[PDB]
Amino acid sequence: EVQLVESGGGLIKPGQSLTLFCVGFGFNFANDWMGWVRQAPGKGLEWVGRIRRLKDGAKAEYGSSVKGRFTISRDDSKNTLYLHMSSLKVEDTAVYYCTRDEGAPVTRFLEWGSYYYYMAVWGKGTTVTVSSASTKGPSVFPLAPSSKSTSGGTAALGCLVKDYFPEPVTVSWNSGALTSGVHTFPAVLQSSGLYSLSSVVTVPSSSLGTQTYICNVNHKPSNTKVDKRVEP
Amino acid sequence: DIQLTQSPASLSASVGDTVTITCRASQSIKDYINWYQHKSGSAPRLLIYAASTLQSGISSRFTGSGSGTQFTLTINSLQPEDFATYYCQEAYNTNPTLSFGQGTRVDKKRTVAAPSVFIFPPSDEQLKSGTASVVCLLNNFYPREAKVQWKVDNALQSGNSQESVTEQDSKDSTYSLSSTLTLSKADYEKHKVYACEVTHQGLSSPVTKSFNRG
Repeated sequence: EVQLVESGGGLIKPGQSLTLFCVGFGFNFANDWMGWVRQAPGKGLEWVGRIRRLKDGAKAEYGSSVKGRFTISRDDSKNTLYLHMSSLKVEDTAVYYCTRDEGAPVTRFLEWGSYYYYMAVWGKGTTVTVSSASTKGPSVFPLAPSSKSTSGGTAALGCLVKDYFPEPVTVSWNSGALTSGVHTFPAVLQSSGLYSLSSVVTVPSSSLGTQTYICNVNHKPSNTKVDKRVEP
Repeated sequence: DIQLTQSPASLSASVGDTVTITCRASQSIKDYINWYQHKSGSAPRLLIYAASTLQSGISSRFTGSGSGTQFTLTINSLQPEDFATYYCQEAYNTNPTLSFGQGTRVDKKRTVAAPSVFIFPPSDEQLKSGTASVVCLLNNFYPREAKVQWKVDNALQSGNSQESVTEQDSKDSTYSLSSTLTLSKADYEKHKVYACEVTHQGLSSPVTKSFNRG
């Protein structure tokens, strides 16, 4: 029952400092290498750093992108691993995973003393968003069905949910009565630092102008709720 | 200093298939390679270390091979739980870099499906806000690869669009994609023709949806 649980994540502004925590359960924490890996939105995994066990001197080492700005520390008495971050930048926005690492000995004679290092157990991750944006509710615009949004006998319609911060927004159609054929896209981060997404649905062209379509947009961080009727 | 490049970037597989993912290292690193599996919404999982050593608890259907600069992860008898993104990682340097490959997506194979393509001009209400978003929708297609290119008055557009793609549908195994072109009201007011061109495997020729302002 080896378990790792990260916490401390959230919103923070560029230039500021933040500490992430990871508590380990079900293993002898004091005896292990421990570390951190991150994944920026839409990107791959990236190693952040590691710390050796206290018995071997507790040296911490870091990935190239974070050296000089982060410190990894440990408190074996509490089975807790820390990532102390400073001088944060927008590109540090990522999910941060805590890892229990191991080194397996290399058995080729000429490489004795060497080891294979790997991330053996990972936590589910804590999200850090680094941004100078302030809370802003979305503007909702219709994506109206017309001849240009018809394919065969199918019409597409939707809502563009633009310029909000922070995530997330939720979208439903007709108060949840319409789910068939709906796609609500993942949000993108725009150059402005505000998020945007669209939600669309495809329907028979024969349904237009009899059937009502209303998108229901909720943004809990601004406590805003918007219903937008979408007409041809 | 060590860079790992995986190929292909994406693979389609049916249950029972054998899938091969390659990792090429920019320099010789003996057998100092790890492989990980990552499904979205769950923690990454170690599969293999030392290029070929299977981690305890992992199915023997995963096999790692290679030494030097070329490494392979083979997934035999692929099972539904194997649809995921896979990463190689080097652990060669004494002063660690622990560089990862860029990842390879393995998704569920289905019959090729061309996208239905739709275009939306900006709403009148949005123009008043100072921005015009034009949206091109690619609906229910497979495989995931799609090229979407914008033209305004026959000029290629660079740097002013963003794409978003759904996860693979759990029922029909398709994807949908939006491409949104953003311009200021001032620029939308000038130009006349707006067009998105779509290239997908399910079509022998590209599809263009276009409109003229007004």
